[PDB]
Amino acid sequence: HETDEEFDARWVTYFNKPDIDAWELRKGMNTLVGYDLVPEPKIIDAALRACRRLNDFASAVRILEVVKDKAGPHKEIYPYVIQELRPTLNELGISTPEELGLDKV
Amino acid sequence: ITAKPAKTPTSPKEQAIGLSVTFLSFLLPAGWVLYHLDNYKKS
Amino acid sequence: ASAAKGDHGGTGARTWRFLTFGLALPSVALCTLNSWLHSGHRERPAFIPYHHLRIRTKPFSWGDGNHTFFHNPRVNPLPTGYEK
Amino acid sequence: KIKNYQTAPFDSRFPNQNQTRNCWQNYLDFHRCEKAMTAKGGDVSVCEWYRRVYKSLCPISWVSTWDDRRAEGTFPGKI
Amino acid sequence: HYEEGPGKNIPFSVENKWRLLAMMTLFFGSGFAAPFFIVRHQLLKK
Amino acid sequence: SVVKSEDYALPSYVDRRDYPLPDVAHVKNLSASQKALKEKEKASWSSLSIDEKVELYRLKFKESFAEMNRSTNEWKTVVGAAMFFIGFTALLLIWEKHYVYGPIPHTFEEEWVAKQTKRMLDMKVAPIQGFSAKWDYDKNEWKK
Amino acid sequence: MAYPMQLGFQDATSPIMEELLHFHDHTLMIVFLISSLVLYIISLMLTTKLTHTSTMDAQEVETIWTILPAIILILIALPSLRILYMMDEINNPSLTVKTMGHQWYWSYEYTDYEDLSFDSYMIPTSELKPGELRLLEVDNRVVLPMEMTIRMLVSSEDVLHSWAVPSLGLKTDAIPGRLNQTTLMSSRPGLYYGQCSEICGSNHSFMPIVLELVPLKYFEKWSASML
Amino acid sequence: ASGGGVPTDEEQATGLEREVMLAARKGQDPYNILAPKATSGTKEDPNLVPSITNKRIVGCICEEDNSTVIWFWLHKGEAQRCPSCGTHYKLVPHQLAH
Amino acid sequence: STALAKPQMRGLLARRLRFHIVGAFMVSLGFATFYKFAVAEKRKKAYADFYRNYDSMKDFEEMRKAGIFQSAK
Amino acid sequence: HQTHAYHMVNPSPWPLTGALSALLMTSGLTMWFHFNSMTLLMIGLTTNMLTMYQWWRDVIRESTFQGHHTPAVQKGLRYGMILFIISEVLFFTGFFWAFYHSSLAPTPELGGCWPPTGIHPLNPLEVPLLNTSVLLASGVSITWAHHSLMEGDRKHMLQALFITITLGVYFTLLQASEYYEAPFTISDGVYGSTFFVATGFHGLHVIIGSTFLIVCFFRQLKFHFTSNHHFGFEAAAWYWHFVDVVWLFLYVSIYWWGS
Amino acid sequence: FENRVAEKQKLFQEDNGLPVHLKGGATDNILYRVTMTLCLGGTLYSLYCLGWASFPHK
Amino acid sequence: APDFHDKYGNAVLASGATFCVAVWVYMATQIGIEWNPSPVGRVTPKEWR
Amino acid sequence: MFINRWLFSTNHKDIGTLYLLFGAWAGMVGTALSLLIRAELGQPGTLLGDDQIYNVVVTAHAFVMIFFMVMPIMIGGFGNWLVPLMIGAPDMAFPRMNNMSFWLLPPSFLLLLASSMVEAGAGTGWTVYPPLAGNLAHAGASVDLTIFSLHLAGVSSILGAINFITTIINMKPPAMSQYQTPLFVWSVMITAVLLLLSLPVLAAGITMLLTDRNLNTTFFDPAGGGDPILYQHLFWFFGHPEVYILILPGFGMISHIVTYYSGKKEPFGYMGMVWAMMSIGFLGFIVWAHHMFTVGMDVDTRAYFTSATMIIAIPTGVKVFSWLATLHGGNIKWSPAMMWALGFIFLFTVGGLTGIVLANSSLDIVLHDTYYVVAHFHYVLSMGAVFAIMGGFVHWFPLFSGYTLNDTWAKIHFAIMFVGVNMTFFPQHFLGLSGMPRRYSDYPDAYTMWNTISSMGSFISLTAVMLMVFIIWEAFASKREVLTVDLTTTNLEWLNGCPPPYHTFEEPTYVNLK
Ligand SMILES: CCCCCCCCCCCCCCCCCC(=O)OCC(COC(=O)CCCCCCCCCCCCCCCCC)OC(=O)CCCCCCCCCCCCCCCCC
Ligand code: HEA
Ligand code: HEA
Ligand SMILES: CCCCC/C=C/C/C=C\C/C=C\C/C=C\CCCC(=O)O[C@H](COC(=O)CCCCCCCCCCCCCCCCC)COP(=O)(O)OCCN
Ligand SMILES: CCCCCCCCCCO[C@@H]1O[C@H](CO)[C@@H](O[C@H]2O[C@H](CO)[C@@H](O)[C@H](O)[C@H]2O)[C@H](O)[C@H]1O
Repeated sequence: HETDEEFDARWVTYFNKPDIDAWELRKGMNTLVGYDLVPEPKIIDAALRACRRLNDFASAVRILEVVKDKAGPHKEIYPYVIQELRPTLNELGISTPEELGLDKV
Repeated sequence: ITAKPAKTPTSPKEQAIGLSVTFLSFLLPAGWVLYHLDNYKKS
Repeated sequence: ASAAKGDHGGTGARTWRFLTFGLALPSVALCTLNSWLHSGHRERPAFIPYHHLRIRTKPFSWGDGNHTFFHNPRVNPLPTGYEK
Repeated sequence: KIKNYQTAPFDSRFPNQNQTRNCWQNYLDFHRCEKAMTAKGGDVSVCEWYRRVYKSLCPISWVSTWDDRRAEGTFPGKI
Repeated sequence: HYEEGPGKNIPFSVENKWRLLAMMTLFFGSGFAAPFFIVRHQLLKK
Repeated sequence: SVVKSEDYALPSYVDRRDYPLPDVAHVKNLSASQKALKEKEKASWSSLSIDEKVELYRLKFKESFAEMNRSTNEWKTVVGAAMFFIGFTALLLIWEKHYVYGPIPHTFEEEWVAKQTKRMLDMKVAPIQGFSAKWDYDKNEWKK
Repeated sequence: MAYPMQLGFQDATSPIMEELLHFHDHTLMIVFLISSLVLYIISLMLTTKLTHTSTMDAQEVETIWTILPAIILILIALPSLRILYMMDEINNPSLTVKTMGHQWYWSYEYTDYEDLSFDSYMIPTSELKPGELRLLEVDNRVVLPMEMTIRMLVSSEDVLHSWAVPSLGLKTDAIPGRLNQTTLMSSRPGLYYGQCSEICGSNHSFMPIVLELVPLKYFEKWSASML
Repeated sequence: ASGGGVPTDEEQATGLEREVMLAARKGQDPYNILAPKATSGTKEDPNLVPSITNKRIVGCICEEDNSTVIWFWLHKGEAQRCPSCGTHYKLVPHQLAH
Repeated sequence: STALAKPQMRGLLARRLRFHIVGAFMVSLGFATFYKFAVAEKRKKAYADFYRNYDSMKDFEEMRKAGIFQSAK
Repeated sequence: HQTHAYHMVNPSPWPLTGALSALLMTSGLTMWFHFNSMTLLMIGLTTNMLTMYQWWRDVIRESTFQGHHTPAVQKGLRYGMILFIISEVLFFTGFFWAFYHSSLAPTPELGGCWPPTGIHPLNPLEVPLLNTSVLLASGVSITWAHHSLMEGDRKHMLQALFITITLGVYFTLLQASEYYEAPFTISDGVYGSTFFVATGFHGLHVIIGSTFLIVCFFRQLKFHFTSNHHFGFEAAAWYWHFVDVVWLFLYVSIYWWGS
Repeated sequence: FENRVAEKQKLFQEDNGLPVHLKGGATDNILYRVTMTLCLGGTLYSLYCLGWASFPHK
Repeated sequence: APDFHDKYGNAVLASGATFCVAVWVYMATQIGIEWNPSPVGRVTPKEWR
Repeated sequence: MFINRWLFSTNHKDIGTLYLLFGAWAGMVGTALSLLIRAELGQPGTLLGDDQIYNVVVTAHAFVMIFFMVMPIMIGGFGNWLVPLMIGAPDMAFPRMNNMSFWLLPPSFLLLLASSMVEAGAGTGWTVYPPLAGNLAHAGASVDLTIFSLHLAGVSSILGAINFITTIINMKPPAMSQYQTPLFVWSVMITAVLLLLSLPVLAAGITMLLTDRNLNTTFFDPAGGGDPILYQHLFWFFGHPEVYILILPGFGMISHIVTYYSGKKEPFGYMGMVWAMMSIGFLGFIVWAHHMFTVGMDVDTRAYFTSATMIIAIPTGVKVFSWLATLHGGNIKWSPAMMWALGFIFLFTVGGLTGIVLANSSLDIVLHDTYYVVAHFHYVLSMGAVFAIMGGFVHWFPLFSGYTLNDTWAKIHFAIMFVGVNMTFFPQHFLGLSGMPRRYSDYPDAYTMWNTISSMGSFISLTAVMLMVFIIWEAFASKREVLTVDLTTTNLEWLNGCPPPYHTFEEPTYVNLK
């Protein structure tokens, strides 16, 4: 197929479409989590800003949960991804699932 | 799958009766025959 | 083979009738001659009570139990031989 | 005259597990040979080998049934 | 035309769970008991 | 809220970790304050309080990932019940042995088995590994 | 015979039974390995939260999991077929013995020299002598010379039976109207048991086979005394 | 050699068999015997899905030779998209009883 | 206060798979080696040892004296 | 209202009466074989004929009278008939297998030869050859029938189909007479067993095929067939060519090679 | 013979709600009753025969 | 809210285990079942002839 | 209303339900017969009588489990319910002949009950070999009743097979090729082709046995020149394809169940799955004399049957690995259905591998007609076929009924049945290597230990069977109605709701060609 960088750039481009609609947002995340990877921060970043243009706070939070879930028992991945997303979280006022209490069973 | 709550719930007591009646329906006739096997053989 | 005749331009009713009356029925009439000619009775062979023939492991479900279904007295002996 | 018989030897015409035809063939051969000797006024003792072989191989009930059928005229093999 | 829907596409009633229990018991129970009665019939013959 | 059987052909809500953004919102109908909250969501999310953020999440979805993935104690009930019915099975076998099975053959009596065992050894049953191989014919005893 | 709590084959009494034991060990090793591999892979596939649910490419892996099994089958077939052809080679028996199955007992015929034949019936349980085996003993044993190649011929005079002796690796069906052959060679003296191995009616369970293997000179005297 | 007396389908076919034969002469397919051809599938050019009611099941073979078919109810209203490839479908309800 | 390093984020499933399948293969050779020593070689050596000095006549004489035979007293 | 071309059949009693008639025939043959009574068997034969008659009458109603046989229905019936015929070919296969097994290795009871000692086979150049020319002829006349039908010629269709049926009947009578005249019977060992069972199942299929042709004859008399839609007639022609082909195999195997 | 298929098509297509097996009229009902009576009666008879055959008639 | 397994789980598991072990122990040892274990290392061979 | 619907049915769903009720009732008879077998064997000495009665029970056990339980449930029951829904068809090609296939079974079952009631039963083995099954050694009506029972079950499945093949070839959406139908549909079509070709051969052979018994023919009687071995060839020419018929619809359900509970949209390697089932069906017609390795067949014949039989491991191993590869990466849902399917993968593999051991004619000389064969086939049948049926039943019960099972009870039922079947059958490997024969009412004393443990296992399986009845009762008693089902986009049979209307796909699916 293609390099890692080309895979990521294609996904970044997908979510960065200015008039991305709600259906494309869902289709893109539901497809993306079928792969054997945790998405790069720059992909999640483009998907969070797409949530912002669609005025959908709750799906921004759900996308953070699914990053954490795709990492399985590799517990170092989620905290690294949140770290890299902080300036975007701060800029858009996205609270994480932990700051919301939504990580409690 | 999701489903509605039971339309006619079957409580623990009711399940105990259904389970008991079910097991008896298998055990008692066969038990009756096998218990009487010796009256059959020598008859 | 191709058999040895000819037609083939189109395979229609006329051709197949031509073959029914021009080939098939005449063959039947020939075999019929040939047979109604080699017919009339051939002599019955001496009876020998071979144990692999005239098998009876269970009486048949009709007549006296001992006669095959299309028993022909002239040519089918019973296990004890030909009938009176 | 070439004796010391232990049992029927391996016979390459009947190499497999089913040996029914081996028994039958030697039974036939013996009785054909004995008939040819008793015809042409001669010695049945040249037939003895076949008798030894079929006696070794053949179940007693088969021999005995074949002997009764030859006496009755119902033996179906050609002798 | 026929009843459609849960509890209606079957040849037995499930309107009452206790009548259902009795019917299921007769139905499975008769199948289960039969070989024991046939063995019994055979022993009692000879 | 309330899901109806006659909705089967419509896109429906599901909590699955491999399908994180389901086809419809958990809650479709909104009260007066829920409508004001959806308007407020159109402005900067930093102005939303934590409570408001939670309430937007709970409009869109039913359970969080942590909720839907939680472990349960069901295994205890399943393993315990299975052992209970396996234990009930032994009751059947005790009844069968008492009422159905008669005395076993006299060849299992202790003196018979002792004699049979000797004879098995005198005939060298399985002398290579299986049986007589474990008997010591020089010291007249089972090999240690 | 079998002994209590036995797991595997009766100890081999003939060189052929010995080959079968080694070939079974080779096969069972392959059996245990494949089913351990399967159980292990199963548990591997089911013990992770990592997922990959998109379409997976099949052609690369289908090669391995088609060529590996073919090679393993070949590694079974080679020793299996070597032994097949062994049990079939020419050998020159010194003795032929016939056995006829009946309902429900075996008869035996040793008619190389004399007319020797007798019936062989299970000893009823109520008449076993102390130390004798329930269902296995017969009144008249099949006495045979040890260390010699014997041709056995098997048939039936009524329904099907099957003449078997697990210790020697033997089982030949007994079919009326047919004469089936097998060869028997015991490396040791002693008593070797088998049981009828085709369902043949009311006493199928109760028509065993007991061979008694002894030196040739004892065999000849026994033969003579049975006439 | 030849004469007539054998009715034709035109003269004697009846019921559904006649309807399908009469529709076929008009180039029409009310009984769904033919596979419809795809349009380009975009939102401006959706596959048009006829129906006699207000929903119908669609199966989408997303790429040629897929063995997996994707199935979903298509409802009356705005075009819907295949949940696997996104191709657009739109229901065009009603009629049939001529 | 220090950033976390970037971890491996791709092919985690394929990587776990590759590790355990190689594990399973090494275990399999370990079991084949064990089995040839504890079952198969042990069997061949039992038969070889039993027969190397086996005296069948003497075996018979013990059986015959123990009274087991119908044809030999 | 449906918008596919397939036939939803009205609920029907004939599957149940057909199943019961199968019970009555089999428990009837048992009665006959072991308790000396024909009563159940005759009731089972009767309900079987009644079931077949109504079931197939109803198929005629649904197709000729009600128009349910669209091309897709008709195509399914083609597959069904082909599959059915395949199953009948395998049934005959097991009798041919019995015949070759017994004749290729004839056992000592028979004399070790084939035909067995004391068996005197029919001469395959006499009535068996006549039979062969009869059934080959009726494969020509039925093909003439089919082309007449397709060409819309009512009178030559009826004439060719009548000729085909008369030849089936002649075959059947020749064979009944040959059964009567044969010096060996079903009880004459594996020769009579393979001969009568294989030719007898064959003769039964000739009677079944002739009956089916006679049904097509009367439906054609009643104008049921169009020059393009006539599956009943095709199915009967296929079955008929099946019966002819089985005969060629019997003739070559049992009457000629096995003589 | 003249072609009377059209009359039959009108009969069997009449919208009277009858299943095809009874749509011919009164004779269909009679033949049905005869068939089902022989099948049910003959099945009861076979059970009686099974009961009789199940015991030795010594 | 605790479900059935939270409230009853531990008890079903403890009681099921105890009952199963007790009744199988009783069945295996106290009612006269003949298991016919190996005589190896257990039976003293006795003269039979 | 009632009679019209349930006795005069022409509906694929209702007929599917009739078959499921019939096979559930057969299952109770089968289970009782298996418990009588194991009560006799659970202690040394004679419980019931001599071998006649014991083998009447063994014979009936096998005929009930095969012909009345497994085939009606998998092909009649699941095949009728699911095959038309899975291809968007409105019914079967021949919906009225479909109903006759069903109604032929109660009378077939009645003839089999009759044969055990009259005289002394048919104690012949389910293979019904002559001369034991002939009119001298089994005089009177029992064996003829048994033959007629098989003739009816034969006709039923032959008409069934014609119906399924036609429906699956002819009634798909015009855009759907055969390579777009689900695997379960494939498995039923392939099974149907095997029924179509194999049953007529069995019908010919048992007809010859009927005539040997009643018309003085002598096909299998050496006195008339016949050969008992001929019957064995005819029988096993059917009997080997029959064992693939019993497992193929099971392989199709396993593929759907594994795919579904792994959260996948498709089985791994679809075309390899199709190829494997066709290859198994083909190879299944050229291996039958592996059932005859002791009858005295030539050596090269035994070498060919050994090698050709082994080759079946190849396509079969493709399937097993593809099931594992379907699990791989799944979001695994541990439903009771998934547990039955995972047990199936492992226990079927074990039984297939002991089948490969028996395929070696040299070792089979010693294993043939012993309990090693019994162990082999109960792993593939009472673990394989049965676990597939139980998995398919728990999976599709909510579609057929509109009601859910209690999943905790269904998991308890699985755990019981798993322990019981393994405890029953695992020790029979030891009884077979050590020489215990088949078809024995009693055994020499050394075999006591394994027989006792095996009988205790069977009682554990009885408890699971009884629990299953109660679990079905509980579901219908509580009435929890289904609301939503996942993955409908790749499981079309669920898309009409639960249960689906009587008439589904009256308007066919729309599928374009592109
Ligand atoms: C219920 C009664 C058990 C009795 C135990 C024996 C007593 C030993 C005495 C004391 C031992 C004393 C030493 C004497 C050695 C004599 C050697 C011999 O003569 O040699 C021949 C023997 C040698 O065999 C054995 O060595 C015992 C086999 C044990 C295999 C492991 C599975 C055990 C599982 C757990 C219990 C079974 C129930 C579930 C089994 C599930 C089905 C496999 O005979 C066999 O062939 C039986 C094998 C049948 C073939 C099926 C194989 C496929 C199995 C599945 C693999 C599971 C993989 C993972 C491992 C599986 C983990 C779960
Ligand atoms: C499908 C086939 C099948 C099944 C499932 C079984 C199940 C069992 N069988 Fe077997 N058996 C055979 C087929 C089968 N059997 C065959 C062919 C023979 C050889 C016959 C011969 O020699 O001639 C045989 C022989 C045989 C013997 C050898 C007898 C001998 O040689 O002397 C034994 C001995 O223990 C045995 C025991 C059992 C036991 C304890 C079970 C138990 O595991 C059974 C437990 C119960 C179930 C598995 C039923 C569960 C399900 C239902 C009723 C379905 C419910 C359906 C719905 C809810 C829709 N059987
Ligand atoms: C569902 C039923 C079923 C199935 C599917 C099978 C499948 C197989 N069976 Fe069996 N069998 C029976 C039911 C079945 N059997 C019955 C009822 C009997 C007795 C009949 C009677 O006498 O009453 C019997 C008897 C029987 C015999 C005769 C033994 C005798 O009587 O002496 C033999 C011999 O070759 C045999 C072999 C096989 C083989 C090779 C397979 C193969 O299809 C199995 C292939 C599967 C696998 C091998 C496992 C999966 C594969 C892998 C994980 C790949 C890697 C594997 C390898 C490299 C080997 N079976
Ligand atoms: C003229 C050609 C047409 C053939 C039809 C003949 C009429 C008689 C009855 C119908 C038979 C059709 C089915 C084939 C069955 C077997 C034997 C029939 C062939 C036949 O008719 O053979 C006759 C013997 O018939 C006998 O026993 C007759 C025995 C009559 C009882 C019929 C047997 C019934 C049992 C059949 C069970 C059928 C099982 C089918 C299952 C189908 C598969 C699902 C030959 O007569 P013969 O005096 O011995 O020799 C001639 C000497 N001069
Ligand atoms: C293989 C499947 C079967 C497995 C075992 C089944 C367990 C049997 C359950 C109990 O069955 C009952 O047992 C009674 C005794 O416990 C019998 O009473 C009998 O014995 C009594 C007491 O000893 C008398 O009171 C009664 O009249 C008498 O019929 C009774 O008839 C029978 O139904």
